[PDB]
Amino acid sequence: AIDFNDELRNRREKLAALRQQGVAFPNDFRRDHTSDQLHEEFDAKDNQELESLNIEVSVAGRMMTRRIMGKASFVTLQDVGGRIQLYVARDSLPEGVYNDQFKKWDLGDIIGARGTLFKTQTGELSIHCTELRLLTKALRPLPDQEVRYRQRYLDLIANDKSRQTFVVRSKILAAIRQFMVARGFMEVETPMMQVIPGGASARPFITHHNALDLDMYLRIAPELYLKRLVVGGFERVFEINRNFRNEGISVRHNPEFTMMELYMAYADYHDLIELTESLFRTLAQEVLGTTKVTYGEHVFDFGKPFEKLTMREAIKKYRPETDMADLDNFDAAKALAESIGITVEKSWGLGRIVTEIFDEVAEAHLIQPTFITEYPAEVSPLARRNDVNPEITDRFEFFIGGREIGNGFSELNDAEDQAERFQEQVNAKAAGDDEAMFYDEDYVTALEYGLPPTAGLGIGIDRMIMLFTNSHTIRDVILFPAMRP
Amino acid sequence: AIDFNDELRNRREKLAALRQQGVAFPNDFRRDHTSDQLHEEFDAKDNQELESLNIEVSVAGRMMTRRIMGKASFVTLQDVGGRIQLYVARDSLPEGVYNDQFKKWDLGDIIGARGTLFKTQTGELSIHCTELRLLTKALRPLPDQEVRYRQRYLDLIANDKSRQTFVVRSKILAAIRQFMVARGFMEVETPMMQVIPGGASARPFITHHNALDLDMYLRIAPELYLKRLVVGGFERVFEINRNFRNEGISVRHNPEFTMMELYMAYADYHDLIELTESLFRTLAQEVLGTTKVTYGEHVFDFGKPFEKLTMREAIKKYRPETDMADLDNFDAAKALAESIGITVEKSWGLGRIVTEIFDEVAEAHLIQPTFITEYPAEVSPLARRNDVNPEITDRFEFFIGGREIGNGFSELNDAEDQAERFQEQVNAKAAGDDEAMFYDEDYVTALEYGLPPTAGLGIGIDRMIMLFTNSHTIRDVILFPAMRP
Ligand SMILES: Nc1ncnc2c1ncn2[C@@H]1O[C@H](COP(=O)(O)OP(=O)(O)CP(=O)(O)O)[C@@H](O)[C@H]1O
Ligand SMILES: Nc1ncnc2c1ncn2[C@@H]1O[C@H](COP(=O)(O)OP(=O)(O)CP(=O)(O)O)[C@@H](O)[C@H]1O
Ligand SMILES: N[C@@H](CCCC[NH3+])C(=O)O
Ligand SMILES: N[C@@H](CCCC[NH3+])C(=O)O
Ligand SMILES: [Mg+2]
Ligand SMILES: [Mg+2]
Ligand SMILES: [Mg+2]
Ligand SMILES: [Mg+2]
Ligand SMILES: [Mg+2]
Ligand SMILES: [Mg+2]
Repeated sequence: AIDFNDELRNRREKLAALRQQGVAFPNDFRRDHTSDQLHEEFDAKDNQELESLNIEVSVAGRMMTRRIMGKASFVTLQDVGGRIQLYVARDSLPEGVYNDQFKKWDLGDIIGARGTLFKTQTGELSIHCTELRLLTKALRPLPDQEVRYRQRYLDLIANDKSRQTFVVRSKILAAIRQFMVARGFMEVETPMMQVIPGGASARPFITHHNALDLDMYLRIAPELYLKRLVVGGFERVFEINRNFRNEGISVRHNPEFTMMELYMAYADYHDLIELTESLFRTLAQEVLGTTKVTYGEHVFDFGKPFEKLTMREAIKKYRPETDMADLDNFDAAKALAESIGITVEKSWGLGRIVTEIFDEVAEAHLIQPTFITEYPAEVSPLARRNDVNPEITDRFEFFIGGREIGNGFSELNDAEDQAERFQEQVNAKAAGDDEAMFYDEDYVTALEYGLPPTAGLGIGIDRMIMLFTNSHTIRDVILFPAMRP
Repeated sequence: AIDFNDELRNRREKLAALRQQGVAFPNDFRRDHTSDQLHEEFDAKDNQELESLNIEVSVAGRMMTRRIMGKASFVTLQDVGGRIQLYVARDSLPEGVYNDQFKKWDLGDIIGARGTLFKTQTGELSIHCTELRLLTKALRPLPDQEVRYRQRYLDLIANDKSRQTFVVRSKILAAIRQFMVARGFMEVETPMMQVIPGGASARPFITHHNALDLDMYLRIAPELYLKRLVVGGFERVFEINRNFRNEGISVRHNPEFTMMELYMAYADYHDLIELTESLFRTLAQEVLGTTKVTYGEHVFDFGKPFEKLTMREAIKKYRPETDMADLDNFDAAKALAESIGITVEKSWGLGRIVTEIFDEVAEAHLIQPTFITEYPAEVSPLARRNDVNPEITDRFEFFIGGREIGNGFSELNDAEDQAERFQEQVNAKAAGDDEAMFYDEDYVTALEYGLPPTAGLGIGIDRMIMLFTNSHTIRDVILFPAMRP
């Protein structure tokens, strides 16, 4: 209770004492090894070996634990690579350091140590310190679950599992780039500020550029710009960056999230299906050591093909009582839709209602890797029409763990059709659809110059990271998730 | 004049004819080679060799040029890797293709070809087509300088030099990551939407999050979040992403630009100076093949140390007539400042005026790689104070080609000092400084838990790319620069 305030008072008083002595906050100590390096290299050597090698190293980190036993102590130092034990002895350090300094320090304090490696009777790798310094005084003692999000640094200091989650996220992004580049893809960068937002359907964030007295939009998707690059000649491009959607927070929704969009000319959605399967198998194998991944109560085998269902087969499979003929009739579909809780807006058509039904009915049950094809043209304004049935498109979305992970399709490279579809989106917007697309004249012009047959894929990176770190809330894979006021 | 509209009419009419025949826009052709691959591998083989090897390949791209000579033609195909010549002959292709299809195509059209490699009497690598298809009909013929920016796809189709500029940008970013990772740095991702913007001084873009009825800011810098990660334990992190500043457009300013911020604990600004020099020498050598880089009328040798000057030495060197004692006196400095065109605001102090003078006086003359040290504390609220003189900080900025490229310093890990400095920024904001920092309580708290001595660096990526692609306007290295309405 009050013992905490005594901790705050004592650390502050110790700091004041540091200031009277000299520079309380130096920046002079330099280390040459991190704990993980020392371990990877010397964990297999016995004390006899280490005695002869007589390796002196320098490390620095946070004092996590400390057991003072008179003239000698044991300290656990935590750094970027993990933890390493220090053997701090009064007679090994310069006169007075052990008693006048070391013993006056506190857990949480950042310290630097230089000394010889050896192993304790316990067999643990440790450093016999010949030099020890206080680099940074911690004014606060070492540390619902929203606290972990409101002060991620504390979450990272305290929980090894949180740290590993984020290190795996980095390993995954690096592996994705290596994977993409090995396939001749080039990473580009398009605008995050757009005069005309597009490439998806969502409520956007609006801002104002003072210099140009112009209203701008945070991008909801880089699609329209990436395909312009394909027209220009960069036939294998990809971008990995944020998208911003003015929607609410959820266990699978952050208003700003990371997405990877890729485009490859002379390919169709089938080529995206193989690329996607190959990417997951690679990430699992390369990052987790195996293709069988445990996620909650399930196990995904990324060494096996994903399941493939059409949107209608998915509705029928997860709501078997459904009279499928209902979906081929607006009045019947509207009724079906509303009967399950969907508020059918007046701008919606058959294809939109069916997609909404699929979302409500099947989405959550797609636990094992699954591709859902045959997305209606009405909800896919930028996708290539199906050769046989124009009302559906060469589009698919894939799901894992009951969540939408990606969205990919054979791109629409028919400028006249693109214009019409943009017009329909504009009519819809005028009819109430506040998420409908804006008409983009320049995009249509780019298409008029000629876009090669192309296939594009969009994968939610945050959601994909959940599946590889066994996280069940997107907030567990985003360092600083959007917090409610 | 009207011949252009005849081109538009003719392509549109040819398309209509395509639609009557079947699917005007197929997505079925697949290639197995890009021009650069064919060249890298077969440019050194003579026709006798290629005759025996009898290599059949498949390519696809834009028809750039075409010379029809009766029953045979020569075509130049442009793809992601460059150009390759095709030898299209009536008797090599299936009956009627050459005459009924090929000859009716137009430049700009996207085509696919399959055939055997060989070399022309000219010695150029070419493909003897056995199959040729029209993949995408171009409805528009092949293509101030703002047009290149308003329709970058045309700029990319037309100019090989623009394409190479962007390919080098990608090569550079990839090399930076490889460089950072080899040094144990981990790439993270912090928020682009912030409730309290900070980490720099600039007018920010403001937006509104509907769900939380909250006003948000596009980030001007990721600094405050990256250092929180250092407190948490990620001692070697970096981020490469956009920053948004609500300022005007210039030859060195885009309202949204790419920046790389890196932080390494147990290091000071000197370590950043070596890292910076090492990074440029590496990029030049690895990406351009040499450390001597030509930029306009100059040559930068990245194999040689950068120049180092204090902010005051730079002012004296580029305005020798200046009585330096003036800079140590507010009234005299204000006068000096105003006499050279600087409007001194009422919230400014000596350190701010001096920095402004440096900007006006020396900045533009720093052509060769130069580090400018001793930035005043007043304009560096997050930098470590100088041990000897508290009024200046362990901060530097480096310039090349007369432009600021980077900004780095020994981080301020003194929470009490950080709070005071934030308070001063708040007073300044209240005194008119619309670019002053916001007070961030949580950031100070993070510091209270303890930030290790650290060094952080911020490099403007767009500006750095200019120096490596001989570009003299930032708009030449950003695929889609901010265009005036
Ligand atoms: N708010 C958000 N937070 C995180 N990822 C998101 C997101 N909104 C969309 N995504 C991701 O972007 C991908 C492509 O965007 P899309 O337009 O398909 O989103 P969506 O609205 O269908 C996702 P959901 O169906 O879960 O609401 C999604 O498959 C998902 O991976
Ligand atoms: N509008 C802009 N466009 C492009 N790069 C920019 C930029 N504003 C700043 N930068 C880059 O970010 C770096 C760090 O930000 P900083 O706060 O130092 O900018 P600044 O305002 O000093 C740049 P200048 O002095 O050219 O106006 C700069 O050194 C520069 O490389
Ligand atoms: N832009 C899409 C992802 C890529 C679609 C394929 N071209 C989205 O945000 O859903
Ligand atoms: N945040 C700084 C760059 C890094 C400064 C070093 N900590 C800027 O925008 O200028
Ligand atoms: Mg959504
Ligand atoms: Mg969805
Ligand atoms: Mg979707
Ligand atoms: Mg500026
Ligand atoms: Mg400046
Ligand atoms: Mg600056």
